Amino acid sequence: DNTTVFTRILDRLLDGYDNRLRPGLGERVTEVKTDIFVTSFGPVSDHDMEYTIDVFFRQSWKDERLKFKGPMTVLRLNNLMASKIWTPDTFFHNGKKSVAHNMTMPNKLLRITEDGTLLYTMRLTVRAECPMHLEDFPMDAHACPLKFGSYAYTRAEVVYEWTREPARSVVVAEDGSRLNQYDLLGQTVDSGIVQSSTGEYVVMTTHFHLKRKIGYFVIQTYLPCIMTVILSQVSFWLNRESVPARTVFGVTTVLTMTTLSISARNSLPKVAYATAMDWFIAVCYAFVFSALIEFATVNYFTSVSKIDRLSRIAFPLLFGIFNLVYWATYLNR
Amino acid sequence: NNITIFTRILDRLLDGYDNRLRPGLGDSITEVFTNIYVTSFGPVSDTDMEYTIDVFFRQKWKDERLKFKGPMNILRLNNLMASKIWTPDTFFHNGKKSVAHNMTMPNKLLRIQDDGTLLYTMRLTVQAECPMHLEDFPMDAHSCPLKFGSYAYTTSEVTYIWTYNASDSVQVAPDGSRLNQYDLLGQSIGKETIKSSTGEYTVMTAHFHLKRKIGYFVIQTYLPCIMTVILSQVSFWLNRESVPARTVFGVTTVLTMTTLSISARNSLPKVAYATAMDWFIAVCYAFVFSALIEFATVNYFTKVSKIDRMSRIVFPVLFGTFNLVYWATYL
Amino acid sequence: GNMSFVKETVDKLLKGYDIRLRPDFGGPPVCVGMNIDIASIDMVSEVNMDYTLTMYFQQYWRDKRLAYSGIPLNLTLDNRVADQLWVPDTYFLNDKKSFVHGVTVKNRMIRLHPDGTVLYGLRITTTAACMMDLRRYPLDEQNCTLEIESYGYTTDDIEFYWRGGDKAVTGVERIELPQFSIVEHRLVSRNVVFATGAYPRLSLSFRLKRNIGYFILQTYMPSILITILSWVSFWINYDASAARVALGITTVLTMTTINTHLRETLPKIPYVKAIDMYLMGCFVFVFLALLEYAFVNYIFFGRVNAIDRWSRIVFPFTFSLFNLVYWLYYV
Amino acid sequence: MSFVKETVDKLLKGYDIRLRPDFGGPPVCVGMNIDIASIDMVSEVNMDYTLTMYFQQYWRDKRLAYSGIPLNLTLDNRVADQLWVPDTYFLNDKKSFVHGVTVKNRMIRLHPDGTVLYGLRITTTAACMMDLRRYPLDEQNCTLEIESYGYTTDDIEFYWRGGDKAVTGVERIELPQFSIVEHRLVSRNVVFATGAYPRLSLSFRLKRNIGYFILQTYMPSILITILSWVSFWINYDASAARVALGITTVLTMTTINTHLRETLPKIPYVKAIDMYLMGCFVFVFLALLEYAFVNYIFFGVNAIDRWSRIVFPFTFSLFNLVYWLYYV
Amino acid sequence: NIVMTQSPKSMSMSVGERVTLSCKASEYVGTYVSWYQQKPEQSPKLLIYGASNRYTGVPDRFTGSGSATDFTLTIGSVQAEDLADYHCGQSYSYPTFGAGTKLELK
Amino acid sequence: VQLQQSGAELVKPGASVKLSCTASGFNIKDTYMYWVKQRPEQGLEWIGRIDPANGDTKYDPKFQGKATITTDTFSNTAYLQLSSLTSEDTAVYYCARKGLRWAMDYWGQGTSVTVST
Amino acid sequence: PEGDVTVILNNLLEGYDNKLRPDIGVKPTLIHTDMYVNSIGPVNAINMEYTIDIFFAQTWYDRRLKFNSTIKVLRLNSNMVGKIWIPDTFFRNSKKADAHWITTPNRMLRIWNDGRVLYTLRLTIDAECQLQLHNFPMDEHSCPLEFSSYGYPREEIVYQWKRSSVEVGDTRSWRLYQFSFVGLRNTTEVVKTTSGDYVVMSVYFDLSR
Ligand SMILES: *[C@@H]1O[C@H](CO)[C@@H](O[C@@H]2O[C@H](CO)[C@@H](O[C@@H]3O[C@H](CO[C@H]4O[C@H](CO)[C@@H](O)[C@H](O[C@H]5O[C@H](CO)[C@@H](O)[C@H](O)[C@@H]5O)[C@@H]4O)[C@@H](O)[C@H](O)[C@@H]3O)[C@H](O)[C@H]2NC(C)=O)[C@H](O)[C@H]1NC(C)=O
Ligand SMILES: CCCCCCCC(=O)OC[C@H](COP(=O)(O)O[C@@H]1[C@H](O)[C@H](O)[C@@H](OP(=O)(O)O)[C@H](OP(=O)(O)O)[C@H]1O)OC(=O)CCCCCCC
Ligand SMILES: CCCCCCCC(=O)OC[C@H](COP(=O)(O)O[C@@H]1[C@H](O)[C@H](O)[C@@H](OP(=O)(O)O)[C@H](OP(=O)(O)O)[C@H]1O)OC(=O)CCCCCCC
Ligand SMILES: *[C@@H]1O[C@H](CO)[C@@H](O[C@@H]2O[C@H](CO)[C@@H](O[C@@H]3O[C@H](CO)[C@@H](O)[C@H](O)[C@@H]3O)[C@H](O)[C@H]2NC(C)=O)[C@H](O)[C@H]1NC(C)=O
Ligand SMILES: *[C@@H]1O[C@H](CO)[C@@H](O[C@@H]2O[C@H](CO)[C@@H](O[C@@H]3O[C@H](CO)[C@@H](O)[C@H](O)[C@@H]3O)[C@H](O)[C@H]2NC(C)=O)[C@H](O)[C@H]1NC(C)=O
Ligand SMILES: *[C@@H]1O[C@H](CO)[C@@H](O[C@@H]2O[C@H](CO)[C@@H](O)[C@H](O)[C@H]2NC(C)=O)[C@H](O)[C@H]1NC(C)=O
Ligand SMILES: *[C@@H]1O[C@H](CO)[C@@H](O)[C@H](O)[C@H]1NC(C)=O
Repeated sequence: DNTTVFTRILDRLLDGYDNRLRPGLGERVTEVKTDIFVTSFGPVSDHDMEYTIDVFFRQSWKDERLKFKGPMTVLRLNNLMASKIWTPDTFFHNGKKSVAHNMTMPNKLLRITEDGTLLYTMRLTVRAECPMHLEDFPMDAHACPLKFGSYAYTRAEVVYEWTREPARSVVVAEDGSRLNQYDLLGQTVDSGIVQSSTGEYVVMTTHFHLKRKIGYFVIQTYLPCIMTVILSQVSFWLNRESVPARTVFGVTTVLTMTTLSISARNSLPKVAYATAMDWFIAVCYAFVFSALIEFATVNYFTSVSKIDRLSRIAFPLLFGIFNLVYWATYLNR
Repeated sequence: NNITIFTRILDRLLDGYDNRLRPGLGDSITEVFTNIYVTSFGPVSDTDMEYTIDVFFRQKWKDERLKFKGPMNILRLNNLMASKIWTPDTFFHNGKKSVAHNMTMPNKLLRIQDDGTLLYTMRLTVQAECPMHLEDFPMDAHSCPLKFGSYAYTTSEVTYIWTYNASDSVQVAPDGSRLNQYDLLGQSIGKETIKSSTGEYTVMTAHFHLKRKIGYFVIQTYLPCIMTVILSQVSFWLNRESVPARTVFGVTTVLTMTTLSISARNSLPKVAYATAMDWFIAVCYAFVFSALIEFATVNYFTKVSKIDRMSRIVFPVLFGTFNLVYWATYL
Repeated sequence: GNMSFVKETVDKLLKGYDIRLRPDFGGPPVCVGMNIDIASIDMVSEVNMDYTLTMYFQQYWRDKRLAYSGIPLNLTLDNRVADQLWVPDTYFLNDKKSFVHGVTVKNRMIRLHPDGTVLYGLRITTTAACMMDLRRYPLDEQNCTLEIESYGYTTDDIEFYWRGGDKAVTGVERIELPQFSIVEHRLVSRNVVFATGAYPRLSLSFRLKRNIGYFILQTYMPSILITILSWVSFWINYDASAARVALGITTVLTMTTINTHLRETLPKIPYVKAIDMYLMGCFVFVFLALLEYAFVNYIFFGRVNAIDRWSRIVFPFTFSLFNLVYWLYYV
Repeated sequence: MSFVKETVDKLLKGYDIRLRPDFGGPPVCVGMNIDIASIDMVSEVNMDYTLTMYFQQYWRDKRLAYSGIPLNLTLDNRVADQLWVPDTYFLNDKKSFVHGVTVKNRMIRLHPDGTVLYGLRITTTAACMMDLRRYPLDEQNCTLEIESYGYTTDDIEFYWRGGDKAVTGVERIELPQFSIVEHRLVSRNVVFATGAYPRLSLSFRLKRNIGYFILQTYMPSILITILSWVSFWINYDASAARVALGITTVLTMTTINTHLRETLPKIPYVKAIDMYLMGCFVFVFLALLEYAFVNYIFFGVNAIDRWSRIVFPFTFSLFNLVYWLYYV
Repeated sequence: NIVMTQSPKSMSMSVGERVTLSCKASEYVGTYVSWYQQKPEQSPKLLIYGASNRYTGVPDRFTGSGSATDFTLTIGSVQAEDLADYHCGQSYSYPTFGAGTKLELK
Repeated sequence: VQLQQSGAELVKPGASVKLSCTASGFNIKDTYMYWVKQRPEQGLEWIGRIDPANGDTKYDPKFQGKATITTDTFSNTAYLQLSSLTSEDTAVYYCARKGLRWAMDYWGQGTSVTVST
Repeated sequence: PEGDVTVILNNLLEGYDNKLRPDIGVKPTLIHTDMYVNSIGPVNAINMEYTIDIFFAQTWYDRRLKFNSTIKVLRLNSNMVGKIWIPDTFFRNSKKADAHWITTPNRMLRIWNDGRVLYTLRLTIDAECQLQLHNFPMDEHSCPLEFSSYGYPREEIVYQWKRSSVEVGDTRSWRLYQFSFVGLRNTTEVVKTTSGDYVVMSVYFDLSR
């Protein structure tokens, strides 16, 4: 009979409650105070322009119909009470397929303060859409957005706000750093109004600033392309009469240049414009023909040649000048 | 009229019925006589240690509460009545994922009889596990099992039993053959008790016997490895002084044996031991590397190598004796 | 007779049961004992940085509202009564995609003990996220955890403890991972603090070293034979230009295609692994051999036996020095 | 609308969904029609194909017969869970779904004699085991096996409503590589161990459009065979270049063989295309063996080189005439 | 910490012309930048809550423009009841304020 | 709606002062209380904030250990507490609440402190 | 809620049969259709398919939902959708499609006082688009999107484009990598099938590589 007190409270609150109507429908606006706790920022799939994020999407509003007077003040209730009351229909504007986890029970909680304040947090994974400008790849940065707001309620029906200060309203957990390629720098939030045919809606935008780490692409693309150019430029140190020997340097370096040219764009999307890695490849693709037509010049004119005695110095020089000016203009942007 | 008679009978029975209590819960033990119609045996994926099977799992028990006395003998009802009465919780202990096809309506059958006998049968797509030991690869002959039993009821509350002879209770189907790499030899069943954390459980098991057909790996792995060895032995038949031609032979064979070594160990599990397939390529690669070295000793001793002339006899008969030992040990 | 008494007792137990209220709602927190029977740990993928685990997740609390004194035996009800009783909202924090098996029915167990003790067991296949440090790949070890936590109930409402001490997790000694091997398993009980309060947490963690012999059979032995293959060029005479250039170029191309083929099944990590260090060292050695031939061809044909004898001695000695450094630092 | 509503209430007051129509009497007759939208694809790795179709069943309940209203009422699909529907189930299904966007894609039109017009939009990944012994010049026979699960012939009886004209859509469906030559309808009566159950069978015959394989594999395989005979024109003392041709050809042949057989399942028999590549590999290996043997006969010639320059294009064309007249 | 600079310090114009205030933050503040007036020996009030969002009761001549860093307050026609200095605040972090900008009439 | 503060006071340096801000027309438990320092002929300066739902209080870094706020829900009034006040802190103290977009919409009439002889 | 909004909704759903379309035996139900495309996703050339994300909005009249009060518009959430009649609009060339469900199923339901009903939902469609490979990769396509009612024939439901039938977004963060959005053209027709004549609305998207 000790739990019959709390049973009579909850059956009284739901008695006459209409869950199809927002609180304060004819009097005021339903202020929904929200904040996000990011448990783990998941991997960013640069091929499909998207990022996975696992959040603790907390929301809080005020309902004056769910006021109670009892032996406690906060009602840490079960999950199925939340479907029997009004909840905001917050959806993500740039989501693509977000899952609400259900193992083992549905991962939601609902707390009802005695004055009518509610808390209602959800555990979600959100596969959002992050439009990126892969021009400076792989030395590029991206502010992947996450925009959420009400769906059926206009800015004269449900306005959103942050619970704490906007600096302290999106918190990223320290252990959750599931990015392997990028690097999370910080987060910034904002609020604004969007325009639609149905009306004006309050949107809530946050931006996650990411910087790509280039340590993968150095040891996969940049170093083997540099070693290919040096492998092409050692052909000037041989003799003129070794015609089958120097054409092996000529053919296989430009054939391993064009395989790396193909295989460096497989992870990229089908981008129409040219990235900064494509500029490094195509210039390095130009030195290996410049070594190849140098050999075709000296084979046509076949003592040591003045062409090989000049290309032994100029070819490592102009490759060094390009390498000095390419890294300076892109690592210091 | 006749529909109204059958409606009264199906109601009367559901009245006062509780589906939360097993038949004979406080008076005895429910026996669930089981069988399996293997309509089709799904492919035996080897790179995950699992197989697929499509069964028509039939279960049969007695419920004393469901005894009718009407103008019928069996009541061939639909799927809806199955969820309102007690059905046994059989599950597959080795199952990874299963598909209960519900298109266009749930593929289940229920058939209460007059004396209380109930025939419940579903259509399943059990993707059960199969522990593989690829130490005799690819001449392995696995026996992929299928273990199923109750989940919540212990041998003091539900004992399973194969219906007909233990021999002909798991029947397979003539046309049903999705197996490409292997072929079905035979099936054997059993009945054991597993003592888990919550008590003893009657576990029904059935082992399907398999045998890998060698013919896929002959064409793509064995014959390419053999033919490049024969190709590598062409280098003993050329002139001594033709230095770049015998160098091409070697540098190319060695490269294609490494390429075959990478490619043959693909769509295979990442096992910690060495297969008999890996014990063929490594010996095949040893031969090639040695013939290239034989050439390096020839080019070091230049200015016809009696060594070259002995290498045209010793090297082919050493590969022939190795092929005789390898394919008599494993075959 | 007995079945009707069990029926009326179950009806008495479920008449007025408020599922929205936890047991001892206005008083002390309820204690939830837990034990896990792990069936098999599935694929452990370094690409998606996760692992698939299948378990027998069982919980253990004591609800005073479900106490009965008439039946002298443990009541094992049908699994659909679990939606009419209070269960804790246990969730896994590092979960990605998990499901309860639904063939033939929903695989869950319910068992009411006569002291109101509630036994709730599920068969859960989960895909827990496990961040991996691949700095010593493939000689590395990993620490993969499964983070069990209550969601809605704080430490003033619920309590978690491993039931049976260190004997709660059973079955880890029988699992056979194809690539890894389970070294140790550990159980941790914590109290984490969030912005909404303090919540209990139980952590199950395994230590997974990697069985290395697949990598010797796959990458390390093909990488080391090319390094042997590059030193055949020292035995060839200096005037045979095409053979030495072809051998050096094919060894460089084999090294770089082994490097590009290996790093395509790994995620885009920004640091360098141990295996990438080994292949880069072998690439440096092959490049130094080709530079040695280029130096010889520049000295003789642009301006020999002493250099060729010296490089034939130093290069096998220095590469074995690299092998002794690498295999004693990473092991 | 008052009368229509009081009707859809009388008709559904007392409707026992657990009982089929004419439960104690003769079997019901579920007439069926399949409007194939498009065969999504036909894979040979998983040995299945995807059939998107507008399934439509046709039977006659009499507890669903209305009189006053003179129209074919089309109720919402939400009524399909309150009326009896037949238990048709495709037997070769491996996975299947009914689009629920924007609402369940089902249709329930109760004609005025109790006839129930129930139609769905299903997408089955039916299983179709293929014999690839004549790949890629082969033809395949893929079936979709329809049948009642719980009701025997004495309880249910199916039929192709409209006979041959009941599987419309087939002529226009257009898989990318195959071409639907024919579609035949069969009314089987399979017998399992529980009873005789009625079955309707829809089967297509799919020959393979071959020109992609000429553009992909056959023409690259035949030019390497032409490429190996350039070595007969080269002089015998030029050892390096001739071995170069030979090794590229044998390495090109074996990498074409390993690259082709990676998109096929691990079948234990030999296909026609594998026969063609093995014949080309035999011809190439033979040419390199030939130059090496010339080298020896000399170094351990012109008559042999002229003879092999004549026989090899003649014998390979003999192989081409045998292969393209036996498999076509 | 956040600092706000209001430029200039003071200016003098007549009735009925254009004035453009300036307020620049040290780092990123999104939209929560508030404009407060201070009539002498009275209490401050609110002009624009957020950026470019007019409060209730203030005239339509007051308008603002928002950005990441720089924020302007614009009055189309200065009237005789606007004898107050205008303070620019921020609220994306713990709130801070500028020095204000006085004005006078001829 | 209406925000009320008490009248001005004369205090000696080194003493302690008590200042109140009474709110009417709205409860304190849902909106923050903002207090701000307004020196003469100078800009504003925020000193601290109040969350009355849990008693959370965060101060300005400059005024740490200088000011203290208690808030009574029953009295509908929040209180100042200046422990170690000096003669330099001669200004007017304003009362404010959190507005629609974290602004300060409703303001009190302001109380001026005077530390002299 | 004030009480009046509650007793309005209780009056509108008592005696309401959601299994019967409005004007079942009088006149065909006229449905106006609106669409707002968010982003056209990747165009899979190997599968002849493309992904589209739209805000599908439909408007019709239900004489049974007429109420006389001072409240003009009943802006409701998604929980009223399953209680009232909804047209069975399905996409004819959709291989796979789904709505969004988190936090709450993304549905809008607004009811005016004269019986005008607005129903809006967010959908993602993997539609089928024909792709010619002649002159590839210099080609132009018209990727279609056909939708109709599944069950109700032409004499039961008649569709009709709204003034802004199709509205595009920014068209700068779109995933049109190979192509560029040239233009759109809305059309309508009547197809004849075995179950009757159906009104089909079509949207064509001009894509040029
Ligand atoms: C065959 O079995 C399956 C289960 O294996 C049955 O699927 C259930 O179908 C019903 C009716 O649609 C669903 O009930 C609704 O679910 C709504 C939310 O559902 C979303 O989340 C589900 C869980 O992930 C998901 O399955 C579902 O996808 C389905 O609908 C999509 C849009 O209609 C469609 O694109 C998908 O392909 C798929 O069909 C949604 O994403 C909820 O809002 C409703 O109120 C209602 O509850 C069940 O949830 C489905 N069950 C599951 C777990 O999938 C199917 O009906 C059976 N078929 C028969 C009986 O013929
Ligand atoms: C990529 C460069 C493409 C250049 C394309 C254009 C290249 C071009 O114009 O080459 C002509 C000439 C070739 O000189 P190189 O030394 O290669 O060739 C010598 C030349 O042919 C002499 O005439 C020969 O002497 P002889 O009279 O027969 O007895 C001599 O033979 P021998 O003495 O051994 O018997 C040959 O070796 O080079 C220049 O004049 C320098 C141009 C530098 C150009 C700038 C270079 C950076
Ligand atoms: C795998 C091979 C490993 C080899 C390892 C090392 C093998 C090794 O050390 O062999 C030495 C020798 C090399 O024979 P090979 O024919 O290559 O070299 C001859 C040899 O150098 C003679 O001494 C020379 O004659 P001479 O004295 O100047 O008058 C002769 O001069 P020429 O004819 O050019 O004018 C050379 O050709 O062969 C054997 O003794 C039989 C070995 C049978 C080996 C059978 C096969 C194993
Ligand atoms: C995998 O890594 C986790 C850490 O990320 C390891 O968990 C740690 O385990 C140790 C040993 O039990 C814990 O230390 C203990 O802390 C309690 C705190 O009161 C103390 O009383 C004990 O005496 C002991 O020092 C440590 O807290 C725990 N850290 C966590 C959970 O964050 C885990 O052991 C690793 N896996 C394996 C297989 O080693
Ligand atoms: C694909 O293969 C199936 C067999 O696996 C073919 O089905 C067969 O079709 C023939 C022609 O209709 C059937 O023969 C008929 O049998 C009845 C039996 O009474 C007889 O009365 C008729 O005169 C006729 O002979 C045969 O039974 C049937 N076999 C089955 C269904 O197992 C099918 O035709 C093939 N597909 C195509 C497109 O040809
Ligand atoms: C998520 O979990 C909830 C709770 O376990 C599931 O809700 C149950 O759904 C069944 C089928 O509709 C109902 O009969 C039960 O009454 C529901 N509640 C409970 C307490 O069991 C829900 O179906 C799950 N969703 C998914 C994706 O499966
Ligand atoms: C197409 O859209 C326009 C704009 O709403 C509309 O006026 C017209 O009726 C629609 N019908 C056509 C042309 O298919």
